[PDB]
Amino acid sequence: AQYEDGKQYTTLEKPVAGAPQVLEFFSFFCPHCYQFEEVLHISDNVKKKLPEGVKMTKYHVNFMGGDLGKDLTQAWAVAMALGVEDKVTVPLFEGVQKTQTIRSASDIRDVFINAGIKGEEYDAAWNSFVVKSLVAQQEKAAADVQLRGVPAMFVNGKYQLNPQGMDTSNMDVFVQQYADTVKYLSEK
Repeated sequence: AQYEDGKQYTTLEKPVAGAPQVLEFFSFFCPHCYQFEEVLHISDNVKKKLPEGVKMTKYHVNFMGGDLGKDLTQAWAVAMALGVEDKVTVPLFEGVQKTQTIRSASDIRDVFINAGIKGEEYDAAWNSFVVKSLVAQQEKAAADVQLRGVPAMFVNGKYQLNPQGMDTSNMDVFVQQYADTVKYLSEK
């Protein structure tokens, strides 16, 4: 067929109960994740084709970057709690990988301050139990899909996107296939 198990996607041998409809994992340390987000715009292209009533969820992972990696997961939790993902995603990627001016938790915070989040607001979120639970949620989700690497995307806790079973020639053809595959899986 056009879409095939083992090709554009694979099927989790152990399906995840109550999973987000579309779940992306990434790290601000991850070079391919930088490409996915800042050059290929995978998240955006997926969301543009999702059925109505399908929300997209994105989680950070700890296993890259040691202490700063975990700081970044906690800062991503702050971004989710405050609803400012679309204000900090680009400067966090660029700060870690382009300028490499993000080397500590304080450097992460600076990104939020520069983007207009009050220090007061950031600090209260950072130290909140709501953010600790969002960190725990992200770690939980990774365990649930038995995550081994990033970037990664899962649909309805059942299917895993398989970009290596897609075409790599045209970035754009690749992005279109990826986005079309997510849409197909969402309706499956």
